[PDB]
Amino acid sequence: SHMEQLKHCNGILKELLSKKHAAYAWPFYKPVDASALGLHDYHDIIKHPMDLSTVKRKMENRDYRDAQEFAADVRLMFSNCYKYNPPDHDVVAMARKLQDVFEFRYAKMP
Ligand SMILES: CCNC(=O)c1cc2c(-c3cc(S(=O)(=O)CC)ccc3Oc3c(C)cccc3C)cn(C)c(=O)c2[nH]1
Repeated sequence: SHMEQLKHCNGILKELLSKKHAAYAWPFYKPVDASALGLHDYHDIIKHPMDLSTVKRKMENRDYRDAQEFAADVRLMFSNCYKYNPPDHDVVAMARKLQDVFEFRYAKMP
């Protein structure tokens, strides 16, 4: 059922924000601060920024109708990272590590 799916999505998000994954999850906790970092073209390349704090809000306020909507936002956050950055950048490697955690937990959802 849809409500059961979202309860499991809450657990996945809790796992992505947990201390065990912090070494690679931290660049995704908050929006990219393009202005402070001097990434002048970030909002030109990334039309729909996404981060775990936004996913946390949409989950708390029940803005996701189903698990697929939650998965779309999480994957959009990783896709933005792959889209913007060169493949050798440390953040791209951190995103792949966190995405392996998300994809595993999302696939194992009962
Ligand atoms: C081609 C150029 N790319 C970028 O400099 C770039 C930066 C980022 C960051 C990012 C956001 C912050 S923050 O201060 O905003 C909040 C924490 C701080 C560091 C960040 O990255 C770094 C990381 C993760 C490790 C070492 C060095 C840096 C600059 C996030 N994400 C998701 C990106 O895609 C992205 N790209």
